[PDB]
Order: sequence, then structure tokens, then C-alpha cells
Amino acid sequence: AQYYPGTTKVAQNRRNFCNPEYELEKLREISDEDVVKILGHRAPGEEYPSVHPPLEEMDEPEDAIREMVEPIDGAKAGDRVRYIQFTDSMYFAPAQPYVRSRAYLCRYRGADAGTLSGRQIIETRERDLEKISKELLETEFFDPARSGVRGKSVHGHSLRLDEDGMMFDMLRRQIYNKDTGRVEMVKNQIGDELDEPVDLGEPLDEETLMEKTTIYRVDGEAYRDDVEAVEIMQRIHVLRSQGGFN
Amino acid sequence: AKFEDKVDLYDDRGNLVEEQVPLEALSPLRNPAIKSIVQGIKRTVAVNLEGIENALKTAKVGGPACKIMGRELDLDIVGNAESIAAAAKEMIQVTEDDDTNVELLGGGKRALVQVPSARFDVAAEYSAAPLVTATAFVQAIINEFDVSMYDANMVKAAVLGRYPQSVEYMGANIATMLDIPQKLEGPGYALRNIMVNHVVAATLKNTLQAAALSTILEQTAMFEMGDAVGAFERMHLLGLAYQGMNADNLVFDLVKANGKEGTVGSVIADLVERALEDGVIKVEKELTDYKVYGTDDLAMWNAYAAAGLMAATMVNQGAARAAQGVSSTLLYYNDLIEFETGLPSVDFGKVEGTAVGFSFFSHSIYGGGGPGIFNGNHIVTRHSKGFAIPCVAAAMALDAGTQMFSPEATSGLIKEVFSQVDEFREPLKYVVEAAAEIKNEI
Amino acid sequence: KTAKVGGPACKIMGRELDLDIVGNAESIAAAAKEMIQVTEDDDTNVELLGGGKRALVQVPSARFDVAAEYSAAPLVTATAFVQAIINEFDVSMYDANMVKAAVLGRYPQS
Amino acid sequence: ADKLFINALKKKFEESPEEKKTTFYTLGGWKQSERKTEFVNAGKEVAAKRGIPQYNPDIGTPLGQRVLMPYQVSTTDTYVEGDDLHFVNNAAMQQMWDDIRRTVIVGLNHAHAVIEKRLGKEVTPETITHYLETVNHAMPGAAVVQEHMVETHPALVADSYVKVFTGNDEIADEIDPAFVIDINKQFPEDQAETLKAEVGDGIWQVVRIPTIVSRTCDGATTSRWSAMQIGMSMISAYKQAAGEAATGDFAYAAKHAEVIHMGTYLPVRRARGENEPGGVPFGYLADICQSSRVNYEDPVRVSLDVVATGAMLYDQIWLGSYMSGGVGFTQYATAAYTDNILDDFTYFGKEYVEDKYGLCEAPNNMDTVLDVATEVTFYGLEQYEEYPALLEDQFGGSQRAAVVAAAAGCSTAFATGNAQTGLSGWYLSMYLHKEQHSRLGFYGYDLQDQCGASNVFSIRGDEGLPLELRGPNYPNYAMNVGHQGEYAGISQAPHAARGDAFVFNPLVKIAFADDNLVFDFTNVRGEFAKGALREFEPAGERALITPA
Amino acid sequence: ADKLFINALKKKFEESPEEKKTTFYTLGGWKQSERKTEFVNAGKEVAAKRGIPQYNPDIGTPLGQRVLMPYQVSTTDTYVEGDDLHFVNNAAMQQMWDDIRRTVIVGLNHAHAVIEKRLGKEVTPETITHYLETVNHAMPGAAVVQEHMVETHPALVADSYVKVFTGNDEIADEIDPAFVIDINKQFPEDQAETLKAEVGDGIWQVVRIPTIVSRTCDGATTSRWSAMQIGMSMISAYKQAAGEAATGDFAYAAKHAEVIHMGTYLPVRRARGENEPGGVPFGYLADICQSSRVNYEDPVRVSLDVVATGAMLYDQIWLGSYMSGGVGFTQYATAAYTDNILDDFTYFGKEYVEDKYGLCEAPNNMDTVLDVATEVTFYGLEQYEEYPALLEDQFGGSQRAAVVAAAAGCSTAFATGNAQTGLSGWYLSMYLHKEQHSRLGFYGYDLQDQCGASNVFSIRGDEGLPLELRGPNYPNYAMNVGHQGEYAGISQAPHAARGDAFVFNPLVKIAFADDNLVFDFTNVRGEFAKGALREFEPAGERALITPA
Ligand code: F43
Ligand SMILES: C[C@@H](OP(=O)(O)O)[C@H](NC(=O)CCCCCCS)C(=O)O
Ligand SMILES: O=S(=O)(O)CCS
Ligand SMILES: O=S(=O)(O)CCS
Ligand SMILES: [Mg+2]
Ligand SMILES: [Mg+2]
Ligand SMILES: [Mg+2]
Ligand SMILES: [Mg+2]
Ligand SMILES: [Mg+2]
Ligand SMILES: [Mg+2]
Ligand SMILES: [Zn+2]
Repeated sequence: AQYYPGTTKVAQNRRNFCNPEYELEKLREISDEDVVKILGHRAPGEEYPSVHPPLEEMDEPEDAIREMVEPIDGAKAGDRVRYIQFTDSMYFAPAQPYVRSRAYLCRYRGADAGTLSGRQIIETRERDLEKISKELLETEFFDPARSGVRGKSVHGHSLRLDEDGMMFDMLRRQIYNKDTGRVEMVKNQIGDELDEPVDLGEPLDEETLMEKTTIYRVDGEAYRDDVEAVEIMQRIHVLRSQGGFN
Repeated sequence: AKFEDKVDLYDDRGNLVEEQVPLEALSPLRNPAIKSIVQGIKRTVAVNLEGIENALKTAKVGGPACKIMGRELDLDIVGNAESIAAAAKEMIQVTEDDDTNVELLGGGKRALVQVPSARFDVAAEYSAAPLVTATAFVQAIINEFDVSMYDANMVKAAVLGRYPQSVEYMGANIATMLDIPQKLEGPGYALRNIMVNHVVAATLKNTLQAAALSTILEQTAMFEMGDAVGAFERMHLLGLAYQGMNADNLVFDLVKANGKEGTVGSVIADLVERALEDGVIKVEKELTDYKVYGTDDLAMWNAYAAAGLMAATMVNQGAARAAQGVSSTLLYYNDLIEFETGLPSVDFGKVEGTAVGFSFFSHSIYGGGGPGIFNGNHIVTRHSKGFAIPCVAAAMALDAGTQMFSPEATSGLIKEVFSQVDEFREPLKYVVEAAAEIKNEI
Repeated sequence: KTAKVGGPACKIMGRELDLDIVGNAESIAAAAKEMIQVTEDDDTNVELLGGGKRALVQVPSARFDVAAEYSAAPLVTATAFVQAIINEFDVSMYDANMVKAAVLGRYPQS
Repeated sequence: ADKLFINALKKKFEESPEEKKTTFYTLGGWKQSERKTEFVNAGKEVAAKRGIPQYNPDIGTPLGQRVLMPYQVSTTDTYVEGDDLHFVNNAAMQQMWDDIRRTVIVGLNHAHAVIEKRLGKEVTPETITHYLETVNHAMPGAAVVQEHMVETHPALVADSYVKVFTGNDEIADEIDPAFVIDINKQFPEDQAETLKAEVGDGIWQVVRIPTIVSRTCDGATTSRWSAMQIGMSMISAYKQAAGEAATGDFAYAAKHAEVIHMGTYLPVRRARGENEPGGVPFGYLADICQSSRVNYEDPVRVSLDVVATGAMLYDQIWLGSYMSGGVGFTQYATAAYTDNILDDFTYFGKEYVEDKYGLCEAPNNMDTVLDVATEVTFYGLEQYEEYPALLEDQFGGSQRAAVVAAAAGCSTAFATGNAQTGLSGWYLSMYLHKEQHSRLGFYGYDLQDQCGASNVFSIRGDEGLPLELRGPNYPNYAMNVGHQGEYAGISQAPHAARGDAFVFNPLVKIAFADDNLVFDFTNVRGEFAKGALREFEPAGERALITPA
Repeated sequence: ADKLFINALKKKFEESPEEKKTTFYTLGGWKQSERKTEFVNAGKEVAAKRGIPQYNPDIGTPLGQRVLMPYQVSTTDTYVEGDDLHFVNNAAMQQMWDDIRRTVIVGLNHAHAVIEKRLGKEVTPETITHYLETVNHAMPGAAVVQEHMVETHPALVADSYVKVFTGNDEIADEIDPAFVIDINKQFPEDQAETLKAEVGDGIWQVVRIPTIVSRTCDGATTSRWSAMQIGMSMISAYKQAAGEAATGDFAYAAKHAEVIHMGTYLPVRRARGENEPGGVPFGYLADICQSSRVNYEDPVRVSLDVVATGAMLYDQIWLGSYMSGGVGFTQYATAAYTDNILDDFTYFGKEYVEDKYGLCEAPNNMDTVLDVATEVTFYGLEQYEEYPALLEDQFGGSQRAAVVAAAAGCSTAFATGNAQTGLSGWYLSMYLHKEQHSRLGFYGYDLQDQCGASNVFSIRGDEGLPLELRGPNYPNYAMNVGHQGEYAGISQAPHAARGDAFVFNPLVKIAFADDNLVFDFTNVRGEFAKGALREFEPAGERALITPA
């Protein structure tokens, strides 16, 4: 698959996030328990609640499509559908909102992804969400200064950074530690205090942010100079226009 | 034939039934099984005799939480269902051997009623089905019990609700798959105002059958609205065949190849490869490490991409067994395929646009609700001309119990009655058989 | 020709189109009839009146036996005449919406 | 004792009410009236200020060739010129309608179930009180989640809030009393029993959006505004993602699956959304009026307080403005709530029935309709013949047709305990009055009157309905003054005689049992008098945001 | 000179506008704000007086972790917090909608034909003036025929009146000029001649009913109220029987055959009658705004005064309240009429088009769409990248999408002189923006945007329509913020560049050229600033009839 036109670093990074054969760079190590604490849906050692009974308990009629499509593990179990939501700074965060939804529907099964300017969300069955969330938090999808895990009060994608290089957060969930140079998560994604903070590692430096970003800007790579990507967008506009007429 | 195209038709198990069928043998304007389904849905009513009896006994008539103290009437309606239904049938029929059907279900608690086709051929629209059914049952219950002139208006309130003070039959104990003609968003919309959960209930959650019923209703409305007239007719017919009828086994084979481990993106790669293999698209231009595809047949590219969109929904919401992500699949299948190819998405962006607003109105405070309460007449999901709603019916067929407003919640009376009708429950079978029967008349 | 479309006293300056519809009525009506009908020689009728100023149109009964109601008559007739006018004069993509407005009005805003 | 209308007739005219002759033409036209003189002087100042002629007494014909009367508001000692009962000039009447238009009832039952099943979270009296503090901040137009929100001025929206009620005393007693419509406190014991049984363990919100927004906008805004701010307060209070798929089930419940509108939408010729007067059924108007929980030992006072509520809303604001406009229909409605005239007639009929049959003990049949509705019709008509000043007061035939038939129909329903025979009595009164005086109402008054007998007991599609379920959109009733508020009184009459706590919807009845309303629904006629005197304080004004 | 938004960015923040860094969390939350502080105090007073908690700054999350900004109202020197631009807190915004809702245009052409043919009476300027004196007594709610009428207080209904206009100058000059909208006084010469040619010898009334009635009732009351008092005044002034068969032809003509509503009625899911915001087509909204007859030398100023008119009405009152409610949609609309931001982008695009093509001289085709809309889209988006204070000001992506695409679509239409290619440039702007920043608006913002390109030139039943005929009920546009008022600007843009007197209806354009309106439609953004400062005086208040 080709994924996206263009000759910039931004274009290649858009293709790499979509391409499931591309190995996402792992930047930081987070424990399973700390992924669960950041998600905020259940406590460590609490059983997965259910929304319906396990599929093997239900008596379903013959359906060739259900027989051909393997359910994800949390669907077999009857787990709740829960979420994880991220906000990405327009000052060169590595992932950005459409890039996330496009990549999530290439990489992940059974995924409900939503894109907005100030938040981007994925909803799926709980145990599967925990496995995907580890990859979203440990790899280059995430930078702990220019991205935020936020289930409410998302403001900050379009704000000026603070003096530490951190994006604004009305609820201050991610705190930069001047003594380590590392960010700690001190609250879960909905804003409740964690018993113990989670280390999220060091923010990426300016050179590496520029290497990995998928936003176009005049002070990075401008979209108007990626003339092959702009050609394809204008072609889609004209073809949709002509098709709708005759 | 006006069009040269032929398609191969399959059953819901992926077996071939009929090869090389002219496309127009599937048109709602020619196929006699589509005519029988549409006339059937115009004339079918579900009557809840238990519900009428309980509303009378409690005087709970006229809508939610309403009651008139001192109006209670205790009538043994379900105990005398057989005589009440026969008396109703004699007023509903036009002649004794016509196509009137009145059939008791559930020990007499429900009745399936099909008002004679004849009453429709001399009617403007379809409201004779609930109105002739309701008066025949009101009069049969009054006559069964000799209900007095002073009390009979309560039987009317228990059957048809607060109508005509309300515009709808608010509180009625009868149901139809259609809704009143005043609620149409535009003229020609009535076969679109059929809740997704009612199509899923009627087809017993069989994924391919729910997708076929929904597509037959949507694309038949596109003819009634004039969208499928002249330049656009072939696009609509190919959509019906490939997205709703599994033409060429394309939907089935995409799901077979991507069902175990696939994603929306893997289904897209397969569909682009199949379109290239069949000559539907070809490389027009090379940019830097990127092939720009072109087509000399926009309607067929649109049809192939529509079959992929249906497969992608089945793979994505089938894997989660949860219907809510159909709004995301409808968005990103189309957004991804345009940047994958340089060609326009299904319905030239209108599926993608419908999915943007449907995602908002199924994940926000402002209105909408879960996928099952939408329909082709709902303001959020009317915009694509037949290529979006069938995927929502496949997704709801595949949901294992994640919805509060599930078909068991909204559509139990419609399930009990309308799933009895073979052509409503298993339409793919009957429309295929009819297309084979008329294949040499095209 | 006056750009007076969309209801009483309405006009869009600059949108005028000067098309000889009445002078080419025969060809436009034939073209519309071929879209309206379901099969050749069915019960579709398209007849000019008034030296081509008016047309009687009877949409084929069969379209109604597969419809819920009756709006297929104005909607199939409108679109067949809109498409036949555009095709008679090769009206461009940029101007054809004014033919639609002149035939069916301010629908669907109204 | 004097008939009940004698004191008002003695205040209106110098003659005793029995006298047959008077003198006209010597009162100086409009100059006899305080209010007309106010209006002449104000028209001259308006016309000069704006540069366009306006109110001028010398246009058209000269009012006041006869006495321009004062009216007693019935059950009060307040006498006012009729201009002070026009809805434009009476802020109590405008606020009565604003308080209905801005209210919707919204269940918490489906919402609590979405929280327990979909989210796996608990609901308790504690999580409910926390939610009510949140929605009482949000509902008037203030923010709970986003940064950099701009908000309504709290003092402009001080009339908007959310309360709850439930039939479960143990929940209702535990929530802050500030948020609860307490059924045991507001209703006498037997009615409280009946209402708590109908509600059971259900918990319902009564949402009142701001009068300034209802006035800027329309009735169909209320349930949307309500659902937006319930949706925000469910997010804030229950820790959802602020916009996840489960959020949509709270929207659907709040807008569609567990909402009660005050009125349903209307057909295109009289197109209107929900919560407009034409969509409010007669049984809901009777249950909105709160006289039934205060005046329950007097079924005439409860029924006539409902007639006042409905005559004013349905004839003056709805038919006199929404469906027509201009000078309008003040006195078509004042006939039914002034000078104690309908009261005299209805007290006569109640006594006739209580002595002959006993309340609600007459057979529910046509023999009882013929007996009671004819006896009471002849009583009312005889009063106009015996008291020339009464006939000059209710000078239009439509006014007299509505008052006489209201008393006949209410009295028939007090005999049978059933509103449908009360309605047949109302039509029979019309037919008898038309033959007795060789006139009835205005040109078009008895459209519904002549269809009336045949449609009372019909069961056909757009004909058959119990009177409690009919309303201003029942076909025969859609156009004409002098009927709708009286039908709400007939709907109330058998239920007041039975001692029933409500007429058609127990949730509507409880939803107005609330002293935080701006209008006092327990005393509708008292309120009308306060507004006529320019003593009622409405909500909605812009004084705080405009210059001194 | 500086970009037009620089002064406002220097007022809002301490940093220069290009600076990438700032400091948060130090301003005391709400306590930094004069308006929030007024609100906290008022919430305390409201809750204490009524006994129910209300506004409380500690519910939910704490506003003002960042600067709570003032906003410049574009074209003015007025800076206010955005709460002063919420429609509930701004009397000028409420009056702008009341002045549209309470207006209807009603021909006299059929009426004069009925008088000459059926009644056999002559019509002249003198008879027209006598009828206008009569209807300006009657229209606010006063009587001309019957005895013992009760009437509206003239000072509560001072804003109601009837004027006329005609394209025949000598007939115009013979009617009393207190009643005449003088086309040659209100329009510059070339536009006056265009408008008078459209009207010809036709004679039309502009009827404005009372704001207090519009607020009590709804938009569908306006043409009925107008027709009742036109009917009484035709009876009085032409000496009919007061209610004969011919009386019904005046009613049918005033309510149906010669009426122009401001809005058409809506379908049942969003049921509303006539004269509600969703029925007002984009071309009529451009015609109601009067900037075209005052600022005709500057097509950017005319187009963006229409965008301000429509963004406030369609997003704040209509989508943010009638179709939703709560805190609502103030800043989705203010983005299009504050800080001179859309002004800077649209002047750039106008200059670009002037240099490359000349106004109205570009080919009306897709090559012009691709050239202009892409250039202007990249200029706007570069501004947010070059100025971090600009991006933090228009912090929501939907606000940026609406502002950038409005400048691109207006500049495309300045080039082609055709609104349809303007509209195609709006959609291409959204597609380019989405790919540049990997984001566009809120969850649901580009429903119409993705349907957009294919529906611009479609000719199908519910797809195909010139942009001037589309409005908030065009199916793809029926739900979402950030589009409708910008489409009204795009509809105005080509006609301002061509110097056309109107966009879609010349009767609507003349009907608002009238300084007896309460809001000044020649200077919409000036009026919004006057209301934000609490300096605007609305009609419709009840002070005269409530306690001192
Ligand atoms: C709960 C939702 C989901 C929903 O259905 N509506 C919400 C909330 C709702 C509330 C917020 C009021 C409150 O705080 O109590 C109101 C005011 C509507 C109402 N009920 O009165 C609103 N949004 Ni929203 N909403 C807005 C916006 C936005 C932007 C904000 C992005 C940012 O970075 O700040 C994003 C969508 C996007 O990402 O593009 C957004 C989301 C959301 N919007 C998320 C909450 C986001 C969060 O958790 O912080 N709105 C805007 O982009 C600007 C205009 C602004 C609206 C208020 C105004 O116009 O003045 C407000 C319009
Ligand atoms: C979709 C529809 O709601 P329902 O799905 O019918 O509840 C509709 N609301 C809206 O369109 C809300 C639009 C205003 C709020 C969002 C603006 S982006 C309405 O209430 O008629
Ligand atoms: O005289 S009419 O009966 O037409 C009107 C009475 S208000
Ligand atoms: O977050 S959502 O896009 O659903 C609402 C934006 S106001
Ligand atoms: Mg590990
Ligand atoms: Mg190569
Ligand atoms: Mg009180
Ligand atoms: Mg009081
Ligand atoms: Mg350049
Ligand atoms: Mg002025
Ligand atoms: Zn109003």
C-alpha cells in the first residue's frame, strides 16, 4: 500500500505511522499496571467488568460473516468498550489527529477512532485497549511534553508552550521535573490524582521533534512546498466535483 | 438492455446461484421480488393485542406516563383473539380470496396483518395499512364485548393513541416499519424512514440479509426520489448489486480474506488490488514513488469501492462485535482510499461526509444516539444516496450486546411479526431467484 | 433568461442564461421521455401543448408500484427535464444549477 | 343569597342589575376611561418620538358611546378595565405562558441504567445530589468542562433550575430539599398516595430553562437546551470521557426516550415545534393548574381555576395571537374568569347534581346528559333574561355560549364522573341555547358545535378520542375561540368530583407543584389580578444589561 | 502597515504576537476577570434569594488557567470579554433577531385589484394614505370598528408600524412621506435605479409587529398578526361591510398570495413555523444586512458585515440555542467578527485577485477556484503559524476552518462574479487545511465539507441549488456550526464586487432600509459592540407594567 503522496519528511512520517510493517520507535518503558492507572477505567487487580456475557455463552444463529470474522479477545470475553484520548501540540508533536485515526484503522482491529482539532480518541474492548494503549504511550506516537493523555478538558493543541516546552493542560496531568529533565504523569487521563506518579521519560529535543513530526508548518516543512501532496488533494477536489455533476 | 453489464449472484453462504445476470434484472423497476418486498412493507402491520388489553385495564392510553382514572375497562381480548382477528379480517379484506393475511402469534398476544394490495393500488400512499388495520381491530373489539357508546373511545385510544391531537399515533399498540408521511425529510423519502434496528430485527441479525434488506430499501428510495434517473441510474444499480447483493462474491471474498486478522486498511489494499486485476482502474501517472490511479468507468469504481466499504465494516465491527465504530469505518475507509489511490471515495465524498456527522451524533451531547436508531431519513444520515445506511445495518447485526437502544429494546414487536414474512427475513434469496427468472426479459 | 428563480420576486443578478427551450421543445421532450420511461412503448406519455410552451407528462405506472407514495411524478419529471435541457444546450457544470432552480425552485431549502 | 355576580354588576353600572333601561352617549366617549386616556396621551408621545402616526382615538369609530366597564377578576375583590387583562398589558399572563413553555420533564431512569451497564459505575443518592449541584450551575448557561468558555449572566437567568421528584420517600427525603419537589409536603395525603404509586421508584427531573431564552427563541428550544446541560452535568458528575459513544445514550434518553414535552408539534398549516400552546392537551392543562391540590374540598373552584388557566392561554395568547393577532380576544376569555358569572352557574349545577344523584353517582349515559345539561343551560340563560345588566356585560353571544355550556358540561361530568358525557352535555347546551335565543356565537363559533354530538363518542381515526387526550389540534377544535379553555375545565370536572390527584398525567401534575416558579399556579385568577394591577414581577427582562 | 489583527493581539497578551512561549496557572483562575467576578457575585445573590444553588465557579473545572481574553469587535475600537458577546447578555443581538422575526412584506397589488374589481371603488395615493393612517393606528393592537374593545398599551407596542415602497417615483411622492421607504434617499443612484426597475409600479408594505408580541409568541405569528390589522384597516378605510365575502380576498392575499416571509417553515424533526432563523435563505440574510447601500465602495466590508450578521444569528441564536442551548456557541461565531482577523485574510485575497485578474474578470471555472482558494487558504494558515498569539486566540480548529475558508470563498467569488465557484473554493480550502495541519474542526464539522465538492454543481432533487437559494435547511447544512453565516458572506461577495443592489430579493433589500427599525442594519458590528457595552436600548420591555 502507498498510504499518502508527497516528498517531505512529514509525508514519509505519515506513511510510516499508517504502515503496519513499519516498526514504531520505542522511546520509553511503562509497566502494565501504570498503563491501567493512566487509563483510569479499573483499579490494578480488579476483574474486567462485562457489558454482556462471553460469546461462547450466547446462542447465536448461523451467520457466514460472524463465522469468517475472528472476534478480538475482549469481544470473546464480553468486556466494556472504553477509550484512550490524546491531544497533540501544533508545535511539532510527532503524531497529529488525522494521522492517528488513519494509522489506527490500518494497524488495529475492531477500532472506533474519532478525530477533532484538540483531541483524538480510540474506543475498543477493554483488555485489547490496554494492549494498544501501551504501544500508543511507549512509542513515537507520544512525546510527554508536546502530547497529552486527556479524557476531558483538552484545551492546548493551539496554545503557546510554557517555559519548560510543555503544552498547556488546564488540569496539569503531566508535570515536567526540572531536576531530572523527565515528565511525570501525576493524574490519570480524566484528572484524578494517582497514588504514585508514572515516569514518561524526557521530552524529545527540537531536532528530533523536527525529524519525526507529521504537521506541515512554514517554520518546518510547508505543505504548499510538498507540491505532489497538494496535487493529489486538488485532484480529489476536481474529481469529486465532476462526479457529483455528471 | 440499456446497460451491457452482467453480474454473478450468490447466496448468503458464498455459493454461486446464477451466473451472468443482466444488471437491470436487479433493478427495483424490473425485479418482481423487490416489488413484492416494497408492497409488502407498505401493507404490513403488527398488532399488539396484549398491549391493547393492558392499556384498557389500566386506562394507560395516550403516551408515556398517561392515565385517565375512572376509565378502566377489563376485556378478555387475548382470550378471544381468534374471533376478534377473524372479525377484523372480514372488514380489512376487499374480497374473500384476496391477499389479506391476518395471523395470530404468541398465543393470541400479537397478530401479523397484511392489508390487501388492492387498497393500495387506489391510494396515494401507504397510511391505509395502519389506519384500516386500527379501525378494523377497534370495531372488532367493540363488537366482541358489546362495548357501549360511552366507553368505546377508550378502545380507540388504546389502539391508535393520542392521534389526532398528536400528529403521530402517540401511545399506539400497533406498529409498522414505515412512519407517517408528514415526517419525511423530503418527498420520496418514505422507504428511508425505517429504523436500522427494525431491518436488523426483521432479518434475525443475519449480517448479509440485513445488508441486503437495507440496500434494497435505500436504493429503491433513490428511484422514488429521481436520483437514479438518467445519468445516475447505472451508478445506483451497480451499488445495489455490489454493496447489497454481494455481486461477484466480492463482499464475501473480502471478508473471507480479512476476517481472521484484518483491519480496515487491509481490506482497502485487497480491494484496490482486485479493481486493478479486473481493469476497473489503471495507473494514470507516476509521481515520486506513488502511483496515481485513474478509471474510465466511475460508476464501476464506485461500486467496487462500495463493496470494500461493506467488507471493511463487517471486518472492523465484526472483530469488535460492537457496532459503534461503523461511524469511524464509514469515515476512514473513504478518507484512506482517496489518499491510497488519487480517486474519489464512495458516493464522491458523501459517505465520508455522512460518517463525519454520524460519528459526532453518536459520540456527543447534541442528539443522535447509538447506530441502531438511525435511518436514511434521519437528518444526520440522509446525505449519501444509499451507500452508508446498509453498512450500519450490517454493524448492528454483528453487535453482541453493547447497545442500550438495541433491536431487543426498540423493535421487539416488529421482530415478532415482520420476521414471519419470508421475503422480509431472507430477501437476498428471493431477489436473486427473481433476477434469474427475468434474466431473458431484459 | 431573467435569472428569476426561487420564489416570488427573487432574482440572482449575473446568473442569466439565454436558452431556446421552446424552439427545441421536441428534442428536449423526447430526451426527457427516454429517461422517464421504464421500457420503450410502456404507459409513459410526454406530449407538447401550446406550440411547445407546455408539456403533459404521465410518468409510467410501474415506477409507482415500487414506490411508497406519489412524489416520483414531480421528482422523476423534474430531473429528466433538467438533464434534457442541460444536454440539449451543453450547459456547463458551472451554470447547470440554474436550470435546476428554474425547474424545481428553492427545494430543498424550502 | 344574591347570585354571585351581583356585586360585580352593582359596581359596573349605576342602575340595579334588574333594571331594563339606561342612557347612552353622554359619557364623553374615550374620556370616561382612565385607561383610554392613558392610551391617547401615550399614542401622541409615541407618534412624535418616532415620526409615524400611531394610536389616535379619532380613527375609525368612537369607543365609549356606552359604559366602558370594569371587571371583577372572579374569586378576588380586584376590579380593572378590560385592557388590563389583555395579555400584552399583563406580565402575569405572559409569565404563565413562559413558565409552561420553558419547562420539560426528563427521566433519570434510562440515564442511571446507562451509567450502571455501559460504564460499570454506581448511582447513589450521593452521586444524584452531586449531579444536581452540577446541573444547577450548568442549566442556566454556565460551563463545567472546557477552558475559555463564556457564559450567561447569572442574574439574567435566575429563574432557570433543575429539581427532581420520586415516589420513593427514602430517596426523596435524603436529597437536599433545595432540589426536591416533595410530594408529601405539597399534596394532601390521599393525593400524595396516588401520585407516589404512579411514579413508583422512577426519578424525574423538572427542568426550567431561562425565560429570556424562551422569549428570544421558541418552545422547541426547551428540551434541546435541557438535554445539552443534563449531558454536560452527566459528563462532569460521572467522569465519562467528555464525548464517548455512551454519551449519545444520555442525549437520546434526554431528548426522545424519557422526555415529556408540555406540547407536541403541530402540522404544517399551523407549523410549530414542541412546547407551543396548540400542542398542550386539555388533560395536561388541567394538571398544570395546581388548584386541585389546594382547593380539593371544592370541585367547582378546582374546575373553574382550570377554565381560567385555559381561557387565557388558549384564547388570548394562542388563538388571539399565535393564530390571529391584533386587538385579539381578551373578552372572549375574560367572560370565563370575571364577575363570578361562570361560578354562579356552575355552583347551581353542582348543587342540582349533589341533591338529585350525589356526585359521580349518576348513570354514565345519555339520560343523565339530557337531564343535567338541559337543567343547567336553562338556569344560565334565565340569568341573562332576569338581569339586563348581566346580558349587557357579556354582550357577545359567543361569550354567553361558552359560559353556559361550560357550566352544563362541568355539571354533567360532576354527575357521571366521566368527561365524555360532560362533553356531550356541552354540545347539547349549544343546541338548546341556539333554539332558545335564535342566535349562538360569532359566524364561525359552532363549527365544532355542529360536528360535536356526532364526534363525542365516535371511534374513527381523526374523530374518536377521550376528551382528556384532545386539545387545540383535535381537528374540529383547531380554529375557534370560546371552547378550548372550557374543555380543559370539563376534563378537570369529573376528576375534581372523584377526588383524583390528576386528570391525565401524574408527572405533569407534580412538575408544577413548585413555589420556585415565577407564576403561582395554585392561584391563577389571583395572579391575573396581580398582573392587571401592575404588581407582578416577571422574569426575562433586560434591564441589567441596558442603560438607566 | 501591520496585519489588521496585530493591535488586538497586543491588547490580549503581554508577549509580542510572534513569541512562542508564555506562562500559565498564575492569574488566579476566574479572579483575573471583571466579568467572571461579576458572575460569581451574582450567582451568590441568586442562589441566596431563591434557595437553590446556581452559578458556582468551583463546580467542574477551573476557568482561567490561561488568559481569559478580551476581543476587539472588528471595524470598531471596542474591546470586551467574550461573555459580553453571548446573545443572552447582548440586547443588540436579541433585538437584531426580533426585528427580522417580527417583519413581513405584504403586497397591495392584489388588494387594490379586489377593491377596483369586486367592490368597484377607486384607489389613488390619497386613498392609500388614508388606509396607511388607519393601519398605523390598528397594527400595534388598537380598534377601528367595534364598540367596547380593549387594546394594547401604545407605549408597549411603540416599535410596531407599517410603511410602503414602490418603484414609481411619482406615486411614492404622492403618498404621505411619513409612511414611505424612499428608495432614492436610502440607496446610491445606480442601486436605486436597479431596485426601482425591479419593483416597477408594484406597491408593497413592510409590516413590523410588536417585539413584545414576537417574544411572547413565535415567528409564525408575524404574517397572521399583520393580516388581521391589514384586514381591519381595509374594512375601515374602503367602507366595506365589516365582514363580507370580499373580506376573505384581503385575507388570502395578505396571508398567502402576496406575502413574503423572512423564513419558510421547517420539516418535523426541527419543526418550526415561518419567520424562524432556519427558514431564512443565505441570499435573504445578505439582503437584510444594509452594509451594501452604505459601504459599496468596499466589497470586503459589505461581505464581512453580512458574515457578522449571519454568524451571530445562525450560530449563536439558531444553532446555539434553538437547535442546542446551554453555554452555546458564542466564540464559534465571534471568530468571524472579532480581532479584524477575517478582515485581514479577505483584504489579502481581494488584493490578490485585483492584481492577477481584476475583480469579476476571472474565468468562471475550476482553474480560477484552484488558483484563488488555494492561495488564500495558504495565506490564512501561514498567519496562525507565524503568530502563536493568533493561534492561541482562535484556539478551536473549527473557528480557523470557518475564517480561512470564508476568506478563500469570498475571494474566489470576487474573482469570478459567481457565488457557485466561491462555494467550491470554500470546500477546497477545507480539504487543503485538513491535510496541512492533520486536523480541521470538531468531531462533526466537515459532514457538509466532505459532501461539499460533489454537491456544489449537482443538479439532483435535494442536492442541486444556487448558493443564494440555499440556507440552514439545505440538507447537508442543517446541523453544524461554523458554516451558515460564512455562506451568507460568500453569497454577498460576487454581488458586492459586481456593485449589484441585491443578492436574491430586492423587496427584502428595501424592506430593511429603514431607520425606524430598532437595530441599525447598516452597521451590524457597531451594534454588536454597543450591546456588549450594555448601551443598546431594545424594544419589548415590561417596565411600564411592573413595579417601580
Ligand atoms: C463535551 C464536549 C463533547 C460535546 O458534545 N460537546 C463538548 C462540550 C460542549 C459545551 C462545553 C461547556 C462546558 O464546558 O460545560 C458547549 C459550550 C455546548 C453547551 N452544552 O453549552 C460546547 N461544547 Ni465544545 N465548544 C467549543 C469548541 C470545542 C473544541 C475545543 C478545542 C480546544 O482545543 O479548546 C473541541 C472540539 C475540537 O477539538 O475541535 C470541543 C469539544 C467538546 N465540546 C467536548 C469537551 C472537550 C473537552 O473535554 O475539553 N469543543 C471550539 O473549538 C471553540 C468553540 C467552543 C464552544 C463555545 C463557544 O463557541 O463559545 C463550545 C460549545
Ligand atoms: C440531529 C437532530 O437531533 P436528534 O438526533 O433528532 O435528537 C437535531 N439536532 C441538531 O442538529 C443539533 C445541531 C445544533 C448543535 C450542534 C451544532 S455543531 C434536532 O434536534 O433536530
Ligand atoms: O364577525 S365574525 O364572526 O366573522 C368574527 C367575530 S370576532
Ligand atoms: O467534541 S465534539 O466535536 O463532539 C463537540 C464540539 S462543540
Ligand atoms: Mg514492558
Ligand atoms: Mg515505480
Ligand atoms: Mg409564591
Ligand atoms: Mg408571587
Ligand atoms: Mg507565491
Ligand atoms: Mg438609528
Ligand atoms: Zn418567542
